[PDB]
Amino acid sequence: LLRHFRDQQKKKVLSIWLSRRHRVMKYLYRVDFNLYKYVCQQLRIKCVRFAIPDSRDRQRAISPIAVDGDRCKFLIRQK
RNA sequence: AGAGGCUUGAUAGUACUACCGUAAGUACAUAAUAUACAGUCCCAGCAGUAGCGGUUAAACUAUAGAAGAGUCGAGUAUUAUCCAUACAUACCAGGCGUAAAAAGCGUUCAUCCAU
Repeated sequence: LLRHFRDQQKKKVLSIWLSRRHRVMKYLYRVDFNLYKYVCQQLRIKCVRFAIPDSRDRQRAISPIAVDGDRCKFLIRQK
């Protein structure tokens, strides 16, 4: 997407993968907790636990875009 | 008529707790009618969504118009009020083709649903 900016059709495809990966973490967290922490350290992915339902407020809800905060420093938050 | 207020053009099934065809104010006296008739004639009026009134229609006024043809009755009737009678106030018990009603196409939060 950086080199090609007129390809608006693939913009919708990226969202599908981002949401799909989020659901994977939820399932793996309940079946194996020790393994969930080990995989995050190797890939340097922000580990997040799923123990309570997420609130409806956007100022404190989860954000699948900023999952890889360590690897990406320009897609964390804004005003 | 021991006694008054309504209707007198069509339309309305006119209430239901016992009895549920298992019986007479049954017959004589004791049988009749009002879509007969009178006044005005798009003028005066009545009425209920629909309407009538010009040449005379049971639709307007009038019952010494005949001991009024009817329903109530010591009351009757108009307006007003509510969850306004299945105009279903819609779980029981209405919809989303043409008729009033499905967001331009899609991934996500919460809730609900699933084997």
